[PDB]
Amino acid sequence: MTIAVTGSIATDHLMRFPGRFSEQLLPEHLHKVSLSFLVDDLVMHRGGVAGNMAFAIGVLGGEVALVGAAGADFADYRDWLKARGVNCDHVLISETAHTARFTCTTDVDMAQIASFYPGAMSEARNIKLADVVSAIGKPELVIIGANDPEAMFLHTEECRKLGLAFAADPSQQLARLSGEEIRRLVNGAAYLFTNDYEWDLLLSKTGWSEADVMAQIDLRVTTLGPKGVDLVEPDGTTIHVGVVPETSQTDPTGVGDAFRAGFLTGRSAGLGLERSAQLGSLVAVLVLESTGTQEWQWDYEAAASRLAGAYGEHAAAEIVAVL
Amino acid sequence: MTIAVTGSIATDHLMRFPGRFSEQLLPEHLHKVSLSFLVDDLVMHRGGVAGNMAFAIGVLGGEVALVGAAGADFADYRDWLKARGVNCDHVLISETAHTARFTCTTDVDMAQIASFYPGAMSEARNIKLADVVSAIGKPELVIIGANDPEAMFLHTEECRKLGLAFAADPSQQLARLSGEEIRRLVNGAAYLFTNDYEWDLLLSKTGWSEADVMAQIDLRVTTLGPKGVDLVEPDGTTIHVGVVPETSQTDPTGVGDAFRAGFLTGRSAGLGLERSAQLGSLVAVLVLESTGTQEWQWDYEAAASRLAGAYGEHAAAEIVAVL
Ligand SMILES: Nc1ncnc2c1ncn2[C@@H]1O[C@H](COP(=O)(O)OP(=O)(O)OP(O)(O)=S)[C@@H](O)[C@H]1O
Ligand SMILES: Nc1ncnc2c1ncn2[C@@H]1O[C@H](COP(=O)(O)OP(=O)(O)OP(O)(O)=S)[C@@H](O)[C@H]1O
Ligand code: NA
Ligand code: NA
Repeated sequence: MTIAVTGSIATDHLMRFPGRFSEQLLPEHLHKVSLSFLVDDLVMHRGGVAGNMAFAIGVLGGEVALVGAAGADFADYRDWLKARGVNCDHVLISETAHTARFTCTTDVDMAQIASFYPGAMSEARNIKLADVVSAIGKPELVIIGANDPEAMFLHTEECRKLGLAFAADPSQQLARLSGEEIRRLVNGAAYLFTNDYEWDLLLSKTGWSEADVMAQIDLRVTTLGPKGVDLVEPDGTTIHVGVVPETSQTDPTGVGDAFRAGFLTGRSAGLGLERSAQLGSLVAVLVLESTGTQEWQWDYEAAASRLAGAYGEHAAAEIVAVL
Repeated sequence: MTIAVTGSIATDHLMRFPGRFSEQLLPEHLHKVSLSFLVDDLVMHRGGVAGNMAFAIGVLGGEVALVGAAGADFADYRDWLKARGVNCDHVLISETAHTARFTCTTDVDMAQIASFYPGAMSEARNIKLADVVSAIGKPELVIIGANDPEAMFLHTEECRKLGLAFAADPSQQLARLSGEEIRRLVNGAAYLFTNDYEWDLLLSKTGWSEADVMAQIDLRVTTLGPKGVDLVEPDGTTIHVGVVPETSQTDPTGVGDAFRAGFLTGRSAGLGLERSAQLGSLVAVLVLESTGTQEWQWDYEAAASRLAGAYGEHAAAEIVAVL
């Protein structure tokens, strides 16, 4: 039943400046700035695409192993994930580098100053999926999430060699990879996940037609924001599922990851394509409506009720029957 | 024998950008910047003036209690200090705020973008020194380090009420406090510590003469950078001690704190003024020569040797006799 989730593990450190950055950005000092901002809030969110996906699968009660690279400062995050049933045995802990980190300071005018530190993520290229197989047997599915790029290639190649089904889930790496690199991530995938902007980017960079892609994969999953999700099979069957209506948009971060987790959890639990997309749509809206990416709650009763509103009582009952 | 060290507890998170900030600071977007820097190094240093001083006193084998406010993220820092003999029982742990943090990103041209987050430091005003006294009896000395400003006043006032000797150690808060506020921190001090710029600032903001200050305190300690330290008593005795010559200046951060720790450790161990200043000068140079503020080692043999080079074998023997 085990899904192995590969990809980035990171935290976001968000700081608020009550002033305006522009007050310190006069031309006299742009050649060598020395900016200092007294900030009045610091929020830390657990993230990375693999952390987000593993967290969600765990919360939903799926069998899941997180496979990525982090630093010694990962310990409290490990305990957090382990509390939700995530197997973290195969998280590579760097001896020298800290866990990847996004830091962002935002002022009162919503100007931002941001950095990204890859840290230990770069060591994901040293993880061998064979070591996972030795400990837990062959995963039912390996998710190839956004990561150290070399690690994405090596993991995908190892999946093919070892006969492991994989999901191509390159998300924000599509912009950075060459057309050939993207083809190499997609050939033979059990699933391809993207949003609709990324789907178009994929076709233009690779030079593939849609038919060429569908000759390579078992299922295309293309998210459409508020317009739902398209699922396309290589036989020409298409399924479209609408969203669960939201009651707020407190933070859109992590929504794609959440969709994927819910969908794949549904598939692993034996649900059909429509029902799995419905489940993914619920998890996605819970993440949309909450701060950060792993700060949402899972309430069986509220899930059943909300699913029934969006998709009818019959569909809701079919879905919660497996949770 | 117990020194209670009040003041800031913080960490420094330092990130390196291999590029130039100026490349993203064209006039077209200064009104609402969205800067993004891919950084390639992150170094975290344990600090705060009270943390630095307590660490040093502990390493030297003194009896010391750290009294300041931090967040739940203080745990690994607690264990670090406890390993060196620091009593952390009276560190107030915030339920909502993180430990104070300085974050700084530096580019290849040594331009910097920095923030300071006070966090839990602001809750130091809720610490009661009476609670320390109840647990450990009256400290021999309470250091009033740079801190939440209200906490500095409240701690000093509590010392007078409770009959506890205190060291006025306002350092970088002198620039921010009013002349009256500074007088209120200094009246009745057993010790006043500053550097020489701060000594002049103190006299000009307060309107005191040197004689007026010396009528208020038992000892003035004024550090002079590479020119050593002056110690002045209210009877008109003055002692000047030169530095221990350095072999590098890898990082000047934390040097004042280190001097204070070594000096006060010497005083608590029964050393005279000259010898205590000699000990403080050694600890100061060890911190000057090391990255960060608590990343230096303590080697009894190398200390004796280095002290003898600077001050002669007799003085070196008198000093290490108490370590
Ligand atoms: N406004 C919305 N209301 C309800 N559901 C939504 C909304 N936006 C997105 N979703 C659900 O979230 C899924 C993924 O959203 P997308 O916006 O296509 O993902 P994405 O671009 O990868 O988002 P990020 O970058 O992870 S926030 C959709 O297929 C929907 O099921
Ligand atoms: N270049 C040096 N060589 C040897 N010892 C030094 C040197 N600079 C400082 N010291 C010692 O460090 C003590 C304190 O240094 P100062 O520079 O006066 O302190 P400060 O201005 O509080 O420094 P910071 O801000 O804590 S780095 C001096 O009294 C010396 O004993
Ligand atoms: Na969110
Ligand atoms: Na230093």
